[PDB]
Amino acid sequence: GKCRGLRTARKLRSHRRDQKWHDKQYKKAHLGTALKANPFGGASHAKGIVLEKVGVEAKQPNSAIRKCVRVQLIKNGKKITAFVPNDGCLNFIEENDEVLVAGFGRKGHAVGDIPGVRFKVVKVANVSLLALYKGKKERPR
Amino acid sequence: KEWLPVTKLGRLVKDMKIKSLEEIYLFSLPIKESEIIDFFLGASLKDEVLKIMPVQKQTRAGQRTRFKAFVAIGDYNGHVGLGVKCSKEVATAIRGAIILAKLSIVPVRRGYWGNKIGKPHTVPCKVTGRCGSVLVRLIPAPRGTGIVSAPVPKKLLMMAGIDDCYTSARGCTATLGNFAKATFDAISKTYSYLTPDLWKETVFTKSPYQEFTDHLVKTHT
Amino acid sequence: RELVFKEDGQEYAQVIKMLGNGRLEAMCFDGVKRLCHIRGKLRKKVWINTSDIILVGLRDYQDNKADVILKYNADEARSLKAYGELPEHAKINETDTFG
Amino acid sequence: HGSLARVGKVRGQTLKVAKQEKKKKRTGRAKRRMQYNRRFVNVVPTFGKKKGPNANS
Amino acid sequence: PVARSWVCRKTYVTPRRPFEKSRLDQELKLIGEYGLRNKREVWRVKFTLAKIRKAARELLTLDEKDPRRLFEGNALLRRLVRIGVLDEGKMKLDYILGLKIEDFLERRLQTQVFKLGLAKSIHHARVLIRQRHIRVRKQVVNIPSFIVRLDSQKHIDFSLRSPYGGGRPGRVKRKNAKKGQGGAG
RNA sequence: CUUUAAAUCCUUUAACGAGGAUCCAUUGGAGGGCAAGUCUGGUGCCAGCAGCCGCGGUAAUUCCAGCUCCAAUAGCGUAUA
Repeated sequence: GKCRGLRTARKLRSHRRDQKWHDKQYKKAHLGTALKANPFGGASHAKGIVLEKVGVEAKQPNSAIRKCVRVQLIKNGKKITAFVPNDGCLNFIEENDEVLVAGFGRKGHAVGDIPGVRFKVVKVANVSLLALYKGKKERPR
Repeated sequence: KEWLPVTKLGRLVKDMKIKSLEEIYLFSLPIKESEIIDFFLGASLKDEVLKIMPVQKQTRAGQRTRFKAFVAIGDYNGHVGLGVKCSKEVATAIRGAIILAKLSIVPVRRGYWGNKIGKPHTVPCKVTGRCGSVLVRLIPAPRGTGIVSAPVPKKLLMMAGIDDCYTSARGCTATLGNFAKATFDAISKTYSYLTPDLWKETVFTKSPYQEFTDHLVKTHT
Repeated sequence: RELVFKEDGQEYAQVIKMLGNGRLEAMCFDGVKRLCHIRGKLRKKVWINTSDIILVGLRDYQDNKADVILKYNADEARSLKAYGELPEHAKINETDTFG
Repeated sequence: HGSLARVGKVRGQTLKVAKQEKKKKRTGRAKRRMQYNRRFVNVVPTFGKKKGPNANS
Repeated sequence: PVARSWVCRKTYVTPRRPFEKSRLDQELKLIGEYGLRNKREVWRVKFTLAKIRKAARELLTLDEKDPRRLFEGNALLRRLVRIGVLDEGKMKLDYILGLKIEDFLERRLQTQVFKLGLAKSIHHARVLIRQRHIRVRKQVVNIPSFIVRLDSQKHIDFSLRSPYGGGRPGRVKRKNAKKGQGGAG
C-alpha cells in the first residue's frame, strides 16, 4: 500500500472500492446491464421453440459446417441461436418442437470454431439427446 | 577405464589421503574433476531427468535444433546438485548434463521448528533464491508435514534431504530452468545467513595443499 | 475428367456476378436465386470465372444457401448441353478461358 | 454422394458389428486387489523406460 | 418447526491433484496391502489423522504452563495411547506429529483379525468380518472399520452362533447332509 | 415375536433362498495439460471431435464402431452463481 497512516482507513476503503469498480469481473457481476442483456437472465437451463434450422460455417483454420437451430425463448421471447452437439441429431428436431437449451462452456462466450453461438441444446421433445443417440428412449407418438 | 587426474585435488583424493568432501567444502576449493565426488558419494547418488527442451537457431538453409537437458543429482541425506547442458543429440546432452551436475554439488544444513528434538528435518530460516523473474521462498515447517510445493522443487527438496517445507513462489513459473535454478540458489544460500548458534570464533584447521606438499612433489612434477 | 451428372441433392446453377468474403451468388436452373459457398477444396486449388457450370449442393433444412461441388470448362459444358440440362432461356454464350 | 453436408453420414455408413460375449468383470474390492496385484507384485526388474499396459506395437 | 437433528459432516477429503503417479501408487499400495474397498476409506483415515495433527499443532503453538494446553494435551495423549497407536514411554505432545497413516491402519479390525491368526488372508479376514462370525467381548461386529483399543485386543474371538467357533452348522452343510440322507434313504 | 394409538421400518428368528454363484456395476476418457494403444475396419477439410492448444486433404495415436485399458465407484458427467 501507499497510504500508511495510523488514522487512514477511509482513503484505503474508497480507493479499494474505486479500483474494484475499475475491473471486468466485478463490473460484470454487479451491474444490471450484464444480466439485463443476458438471454438466460441468470438461469442455467432454459426451454424454447425451434423455428428455423441454420447451418453456420466454421472459423479460418478448419473447414466444416456447424448444425444449429434458431430458438425463441418462452419466458422473454427473444431470438437466440443454439447448437446441436452430436452427429446426426438434427433429424430428431422438427418444426415447432420444444427443446431444452443450456450453456456452452465459457460463461456466455463463444467456444471453439463456431462464431456467434453461445448456447447448446440438451433435450428435445422432453427426452434427452443422449438417449436418442444410444437407442434407449423413443420420441412420443 | 581407469581414472587419470589432471588437477592435484584429483590425485590427492585418488590416493586415499583425503578422507571426505567436507574439507573441500570447508576450504571452498573449486572442483574441476567429476570423479572425486563419484569416489566419495557412491551408491546413494541417484539422478533423473526433469525436462528436455529444444532450441532453434535460424540459418540460411532450414532450422537447426539442439536439445538442452536438465538433471538433478543428490543423495537423500544432505548434498544436492544441478546442471544444464545443450547438445545436438539427446544422449550427449544427458551425459554432459549428468557430469556437469555431479561436478557442481552444494551442501545444505537442516534446522528445527521450535523444539530441537531428534535429527534436523527442515530449513533453519527463511531463504530466497532468485534468477530471472522467478522468486522462491522457503519457510521452516513442523515435523511430519511433508513437502508442499510444485513438483520440481518437491523433487529437488527430496534430493536435498529436507522433508518439511512451506513454499511460496512468484513470477513466470512455467520456465522450468529458471524455476529450478532459483530453487537451487535458495537451497545453496542457506549458509550465507549467520544465525546466533555459530557466533563463536572458528578455529582455523589445516589446509590440504601445504599438508601434502611432500606427497604432491613425490607423486607428480 | 469423368462426366458426372446431377443426382438426388444436386442441380445446376449459373454464376452471374462476383462477390468477396469467400461467397458468390448464382441462379439455379429451377429459377431461384441461391447464395452458394466455396467448400474447402475449391478455394485456391481452382478458380471460378464468370458464367460457368457448377454442381450445387442443397439443404434439407432451408432453401436460401447453396454449396459448390465441381466446375466444367468448355467441352464438359457443351457435352451437358448436348443431352439437355438447362432451359433454353439461359445461354451458355460459349464460355471458356480466353486465349 | 447424395449431397455434401448430410447429417449422420459417416455413422449411417459405418459398418455395424456387435459386442463379443464375455464373462463379467470383477467389481468392488477384488478389482482393486487385482489392480494392486498386476501393478506391484508381479513385476520384474527391467531397464529403460517402462511400457504402458496398452502397448500393442 | 420439526424436532430433528440436522447435524452431519463429511469424513473424507478429495485431494487437489486428480491424476499424478506417485500418490496414486501410494494409495493403491495401501488399498492392496490392507485389503480395503476404495480410496474413500484411506482418505477418511488421512482426514482423521490430519485433524489430529492440526489439533496437536494448535496445542503445541500455545506456550508452556497453561491450564487448557496441559488439559487438552493430556486428554488427547491419553486417548491416543488408549486407542493403541502410541506407547506409555512416548508420553509427550511433540511426538504426535511424527505419526504416519499406517499406524492408524494397524488398529483396524480386519488387519487385527488377519494378524491374530483367525483367517488365512486379509481379504478372507474382511469377508469374515462382513459375515458375522466373530465377536468382541460377547457381542458380534459386522463392520470392518471397527477400531479397537489396547484392552480390547485380547478379547476378540469367534461368536457363539457360528460353525467356525462351535455351533449350528450352516445352510450348505445341512443341505449336503439332507442330500446324503435322501440318497441313503 | 418385537415396535407402535394400530401398524410399517430396524433387530431377534422358523422353513426356504447362489458356480459362468445370469442374483450379469455403471459414468466419463485413452495427443499435451492429465492416469491410460502410433491395435483393427469405415469416411476422406465430408461426417464430426475439441473447456485451451488443436485433430480430419482417399495410410486419423484425437472422428464413427469392436478389443485392450485408465480414473472414481453405487456412483459419474454437463450448465450456471
